[PDB]
Amino acid sequence: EMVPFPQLPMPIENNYRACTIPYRFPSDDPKKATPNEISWINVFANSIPSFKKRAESDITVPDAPARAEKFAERYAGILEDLKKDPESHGGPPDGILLCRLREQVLRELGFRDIFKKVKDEENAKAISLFPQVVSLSDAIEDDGKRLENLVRGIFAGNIFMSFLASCQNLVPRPWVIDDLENFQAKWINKSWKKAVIFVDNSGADIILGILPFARELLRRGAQVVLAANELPSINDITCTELTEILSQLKNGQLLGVDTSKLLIANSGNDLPVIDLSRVSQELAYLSSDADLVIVEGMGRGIETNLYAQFKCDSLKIGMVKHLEVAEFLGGRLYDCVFKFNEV
Ligand SMILES: [Mg+2]
Ligand SMILES: [Mg+2]
Repeated sequence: EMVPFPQLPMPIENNYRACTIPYRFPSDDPKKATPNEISWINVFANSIPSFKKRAESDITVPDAPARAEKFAERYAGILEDLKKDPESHGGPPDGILLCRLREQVLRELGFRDIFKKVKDEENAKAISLFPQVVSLSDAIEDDGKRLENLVRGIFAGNIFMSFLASCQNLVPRPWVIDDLENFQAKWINKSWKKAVIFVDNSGADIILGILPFARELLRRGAQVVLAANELPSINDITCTELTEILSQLKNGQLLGVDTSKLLIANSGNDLPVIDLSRVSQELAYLSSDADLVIVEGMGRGIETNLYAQFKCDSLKIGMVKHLEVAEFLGGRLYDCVFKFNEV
């Protein structure tokens, strides 16, 4: 069904490990949850009120409020189970498991996209601003400063008073991981011809952060594949929705830029993080000749994949939105990670 992402060096066995932050070592007592496990279980438990509120007002679901209560109860219980017995529910837990358990409880109860209304609203608002935001980057004369502005836009989108205001209020550099000078140096040779980008959120993120950047790549002669979730997870953009957005924004051009080398791919993913050892054949086919792999957002690029080694150049770019993640990295809440590995 699924296959390894082609830019992972083979053998991936005993080399690729998706999850970045370990919670347990083999020598730890197997019958007692560890401190990191308790910490991270608590992160997920602390998400329950927001997910319950969103679920309960999902009017597309009959008797959403009762179902949302059952979600909050069932997921809270699974999490307390894991604190008492790390081997329960398919543990010991890692970030992928905790994410997946949350999605399963919701989906079993018949929820399919509790964020759909808000996603649609945020996409609509962003689409109205696309020409304005793109104009501002197009106005910048120097190609390297333009890149920097687009990179700041990716970070701002990944948190978003306005999107453009947020571009100007990022934490000051140096960033916690700051490889932008190196990346800019290579970008100005125009040496990349095949970019693959694992996208994250709907709304400003995909439309005002990612898409202008993608457009700049196209303009500089690169092919760009945008890889998105198959299934809804939180407010993350799915392949289906991104196809609709592109149709909406497009002489089939994006503000005078041809999109014949812009491809939208279903990654096969259904979480807010990603295990790159299991991606769709569609994506594997479209990524078999990639020479830049970009992984966006804290879930896909930081909590997973931050230290993943690729056969080609790779960039992990995202804003830090968990204190526990900031702690792990020795950075600030809202710190920016721009981690670039050449060769
Ligand atoms: Mg997201
Ligand atoms: Mg997460």
